[PDB]
Amino acid sequence: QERIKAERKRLRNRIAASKCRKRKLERISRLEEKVKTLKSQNTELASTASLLREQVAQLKQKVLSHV
Amino acid sequence: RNKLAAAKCRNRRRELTDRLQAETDQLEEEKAELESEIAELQKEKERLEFVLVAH
Ligand code: NA
Repeated sequence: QERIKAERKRLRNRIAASKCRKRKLERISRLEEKVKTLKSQNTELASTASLLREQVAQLKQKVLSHV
Repeated sequence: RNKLAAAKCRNRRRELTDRLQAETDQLEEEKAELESEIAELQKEKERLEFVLVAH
């Protein structure tokens, strides 16, 4: 039975490996989702910023027009 | 007494999680700065409007 215990060790190792893969794929999935959300947010913010710049440009223009 | 399994686990194929985590960092910072400049642009907008009605 000196060998069966090594087969047990083998099985434990294959389990550990499997669990590792599952945790890694879950982390990669969360991160991908994160990067997606952040990209959407940064696109909306970038839009807001652009619009605000346009507005400020017009206000400044008018202000100068009344000098 | 199996922490070694976890360590070598988080050492295998690090390129993916590394790239996704770095991109996550760059996007978090890009976001923060965008929010800041939105705040500043809004302040400037308010300032210009006040100046535009007070003279
Ligand atoms: Na201001």
